[PDB]
Amino acid sequence: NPIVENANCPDINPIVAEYVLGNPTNVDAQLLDAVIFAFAEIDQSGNLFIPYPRFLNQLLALKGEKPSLKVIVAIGGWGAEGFSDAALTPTSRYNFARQVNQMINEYALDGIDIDWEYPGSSASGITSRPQDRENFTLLLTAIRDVIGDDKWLSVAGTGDRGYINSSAEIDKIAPIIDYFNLMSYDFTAGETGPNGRKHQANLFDSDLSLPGYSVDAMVRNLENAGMPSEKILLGIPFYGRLGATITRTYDELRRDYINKNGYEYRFDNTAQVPYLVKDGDFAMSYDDALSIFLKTQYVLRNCLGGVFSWTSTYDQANILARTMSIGINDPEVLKEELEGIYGQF
Amino acid sequence: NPIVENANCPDINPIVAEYVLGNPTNVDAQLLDAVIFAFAEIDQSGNLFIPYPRFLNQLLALKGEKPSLKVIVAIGGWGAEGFSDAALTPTSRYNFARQVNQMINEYALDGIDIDWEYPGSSASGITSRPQDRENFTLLLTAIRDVIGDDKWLSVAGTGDRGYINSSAEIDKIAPIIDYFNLMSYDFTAGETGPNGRKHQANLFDSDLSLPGYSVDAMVRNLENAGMPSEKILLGIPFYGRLGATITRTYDELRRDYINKNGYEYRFDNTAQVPYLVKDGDFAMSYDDALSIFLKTQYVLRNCLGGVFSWTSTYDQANILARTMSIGINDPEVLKEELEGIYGQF
Repeated sequence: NPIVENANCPDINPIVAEYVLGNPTNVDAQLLDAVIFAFAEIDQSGNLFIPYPRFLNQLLALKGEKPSLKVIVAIGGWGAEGFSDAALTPTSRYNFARQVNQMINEYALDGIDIDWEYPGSSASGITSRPQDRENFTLLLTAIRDVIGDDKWLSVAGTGDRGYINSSAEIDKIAPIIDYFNLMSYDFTAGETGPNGRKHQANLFDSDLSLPGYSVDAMVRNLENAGMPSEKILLGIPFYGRLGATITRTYDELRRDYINKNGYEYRFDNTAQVPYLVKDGDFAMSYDDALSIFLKTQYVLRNCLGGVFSWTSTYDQANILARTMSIGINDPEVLKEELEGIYGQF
Repeated sequence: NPIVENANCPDINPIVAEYVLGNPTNVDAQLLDAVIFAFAEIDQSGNLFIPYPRFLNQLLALKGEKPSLKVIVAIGGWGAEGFSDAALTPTSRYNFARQVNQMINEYALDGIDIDWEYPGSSASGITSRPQDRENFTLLLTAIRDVIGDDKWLSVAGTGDRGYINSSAEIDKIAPIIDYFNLMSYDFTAGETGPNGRKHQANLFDSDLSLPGYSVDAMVRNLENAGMPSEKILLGIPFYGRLGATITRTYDELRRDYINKNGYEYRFDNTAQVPYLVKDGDFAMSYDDALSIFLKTQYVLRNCLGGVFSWTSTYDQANILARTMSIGINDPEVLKEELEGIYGQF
């Protein structure tokens, strides 16, 4: 299975990056080719500022022990006003670019990321204009003209149809930027009720994703609209979402959602049985629904007389009993059940 | 994958059973072809008695709504003394058999299960004699002679080498009994320290099982010593074990070990992403180590520029970050990691 450097990408050295929103203390430079400080903002006058500069200086200091680390500033983010005005004229565009190059020289940044969410749309509550889409290309042109070719320029966007037709000229911005930071998450950020309880970052389509929205379709949409594959960065959320309403950090799922009293679920795929670890060590051996499906398979493939448990009294809700009975009597039904529980490669 | 009634077993109608130790209230007759009441015991005089008859009468009453349910009594169990004496002479053997047939007529049982643990061995603290092994066959012969062919007779045993050579004449008892109840569990019941922290019921061998002990090797050992496959019942534990010291009921793992605040882990194998359910409903969408391995695969197979997360601040321990960095830089190492976590069919 595992692909190590595809034999048609001898050139293409794919990079790892994180957006760093807030205190950067727990960033590990050793894992990352690049860090993207979030965020710089635009004030009433169209002037760039950093709300929390100490975080950016702290993050810049990681170049002490890893001088090859790339430090980028992202301007904007959801609800961040100013871009439609900045993009509108040759003057606003020259002024914005000049301030980008000033912030790059001032902080010795490796370059800049633009997070307009989104040109042509007032979904986030910001100003939009029909001309935003063509204007975006001229803004990026104005930034690239000033900062030069030797600095990172990137754009955060989606791969959905609306974005390709109404927000950006993918084929025009492609040769200007170094990367398109595909925000392949938050698929359910605008949904409540039934359509809220779907996947936010499904890699492919299924029953539990929004019709249309999938990572793969966003990568293909961007590729066919003229974005080279090598310039696409695939975005992964380190949070959980359930519709527009609720989000949780991985840290908050790690504490209130997944691992019971620190006991971690493990599987021996040789042995074909589940087990538990806690504090490095092997901690429990039992049978669950999968190892009972596999044992009941063995019964049927090997012409055995049947199966039995020790003992009903240990399984008062008849959860294992059901699995064991279905395993023998209707193994198709139990396989369907476990297709919706056990992660396959 | 899923086998439904192997095309070389048109005859062989494989059965589901449970041992019922203690209060039988939560037995579901609808799941089971047979229930095995545990236990009857042998007193100082060699006389059969039931320590808790009300449980057996309660269990017998399940034949009201399911008259085809088979109700069996198991005599013995771990540490249960008397069998070596009962097996020793033509008199003890006739006397034991007579009392078995009496208990079968008295309770209208469908038959009997013999749980001598184990002939020829004093491991459990019981009496053994070298002659136990040949004597076992004559005891079973004496029971079958009295109860007739129309009653269930079964023997609880293991498939290990010691049991085949020193406890039972598999080829001699085979034609006497209806079933051999393979106790394919407790592999670690006699181990502490390093060799304690292995699997108790591994279906095949691995790094985490005792050298020798596996369900498959016990089924093959019994088959090659002359036990027909159709008479073997495969035993599954509804408890967890860690060496000789600690055991937990499935109910006790369900409460103190596996499902955090009732939140259940589910996987969309189409979508290729994890999610959580609670109270019927879809409850959380996120990315874990598997969906990050799969996303980083997509990056490498599809010649993308790299990957990025939103945001390091949500993953303060760098657990997702590591997975994402290894996913791109050493995908072999991360696959090995997940082979020891994710249950494959």
